[PDB]
Amino acid sequence: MQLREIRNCLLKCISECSERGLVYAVRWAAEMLNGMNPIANEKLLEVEEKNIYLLAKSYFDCKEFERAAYTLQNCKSSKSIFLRLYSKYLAGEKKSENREFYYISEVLESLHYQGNKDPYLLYLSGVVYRKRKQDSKAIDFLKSCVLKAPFFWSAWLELSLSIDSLETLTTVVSQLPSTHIMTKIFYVYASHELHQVNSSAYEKLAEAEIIFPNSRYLKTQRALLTYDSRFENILTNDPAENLYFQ
Amino acid sequence: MQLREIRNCLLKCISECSERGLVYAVRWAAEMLNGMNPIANEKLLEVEEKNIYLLAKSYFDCKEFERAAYTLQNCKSSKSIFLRLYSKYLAGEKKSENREFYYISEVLESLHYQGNKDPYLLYLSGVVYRKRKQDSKAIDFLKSCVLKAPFFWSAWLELSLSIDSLETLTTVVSQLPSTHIMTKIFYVYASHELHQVNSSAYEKLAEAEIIFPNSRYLKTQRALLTYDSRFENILTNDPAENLYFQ
Ligand SMILES: [Hg+2]
Ligand SMILES: [Hg+2]
Ligand SMILES: [Hg+2]
Ligand SMILES: [Hg+2]
Ligand SMILES: [Hg+2]
Ligand SMILES: [Hg+2]
Repeated sequence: MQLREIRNCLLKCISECSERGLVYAVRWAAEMLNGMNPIANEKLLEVEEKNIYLLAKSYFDCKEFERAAYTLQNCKSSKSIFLRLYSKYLAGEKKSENREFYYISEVLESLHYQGNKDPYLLYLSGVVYRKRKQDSKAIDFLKSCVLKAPFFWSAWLELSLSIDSLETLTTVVSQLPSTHIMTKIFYVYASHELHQVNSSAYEKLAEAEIIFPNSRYLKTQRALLTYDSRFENILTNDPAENLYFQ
Repeated sequence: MQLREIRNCLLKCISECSERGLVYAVRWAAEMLNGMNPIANEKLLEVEEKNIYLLAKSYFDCKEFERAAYTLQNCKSSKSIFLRLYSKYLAGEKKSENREFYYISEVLESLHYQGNKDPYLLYLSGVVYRKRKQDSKAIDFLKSCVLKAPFFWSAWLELSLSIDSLETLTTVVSQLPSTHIMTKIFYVYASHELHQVNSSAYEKLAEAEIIFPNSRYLKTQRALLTYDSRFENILTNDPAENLYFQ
């Protein structure tokens, strides 16, 4: 066998196993790949860190969050840094069930000061500030995240949870591209989550259904807005499920 | 926005979020993708099922194994069938903590009779027969799996657990490509797992270390073979960790 053939076979294993949920085979292959003799700023850094990132993500997928974080201790790409902090955050929360929280906040603030604008890090800064009850800051980070990654649902959801009134909701929406379908979807979600649904929400929802006529998510939104106007029954689901928290 | 642009943006979200472990954003994007108007035998079937597979895998990654299985109820590619059965198997085991076990065995046997030779299904048949204590059958399926997918670690591990003597171990190894590095690695693992380590195991291990000199896995194997001849100390780790069961 050629070295490059072995590498390629391990890499194809990783892909086929991760697609099928076989996280232990992925972890083993990633360990072996990393054990071989070694063979714009961000993209280069991601290529350089690719093997070590694969190993850290395999641990993360086995729920080894401490080990994933430690694996990434030397890495510098924004992708690596995100997984490292998100690992630390989940490992701190596993153990709560958060000693790591202040640490994560400081790393994120240094990153901001340095001028990092990676949308996944901006999302974690958002989550951190919301949890510190710093809502104005949370909103400003999450808006910056969804401007860059408008199809990233979890940022829009955290944005909605950072917003405490329809007035604040209309202020934020006034700063987002009003034509963009995700802005429309967010508006519907956040109006319902605030329980302040007017006519515009129904209009926006009808627009989103033209593009996604059979979405389980939008069907739920429609059922919720229908209850708002006042087999499965949406009222008998856990509301955490209907709100997409679970 | 073009329809194809929206689709492409959702697909790029899925990739970037799944790489970072953001399973909830992936599930939302997969639901939306599947809600759009719709737009050798196996490869074709995988292309056809690709969207629905993405949705089922997103549920599987959120630990929604029943829902993943139900999502795949109409699918026919071997990849889809594997995830469906593996979901059912994990959902049956979650609930044990297995009503699904007999059902999975029957689907796998029909598949075998039909002449399916997908190595991931052959692995699940292996796991099923081993658990029925049908070791000869387990071995025959797992050998067929690793002949097709020799870098798939979990099949080699299940093969080792199906083997109860060095004599059976030497019978099986006599049927595998003796030159192939994974055969060598398996031999080392299975000899230690049997506690029947002779000189050949040390030889095979030394050969594997030429290619993977810094593998965490092989370092552990070396420490274990060293204990066999009789910072971290391998004797104080959980043996389930050292044996790669966890
Ligand atoms: Hg290969
Ligand atoms: Hg593989
Ligand atoms: Hg690194
Ligand atoms: Hg996009
Ligand atoms: Hg995205
Ligand atoms: Hg299907």
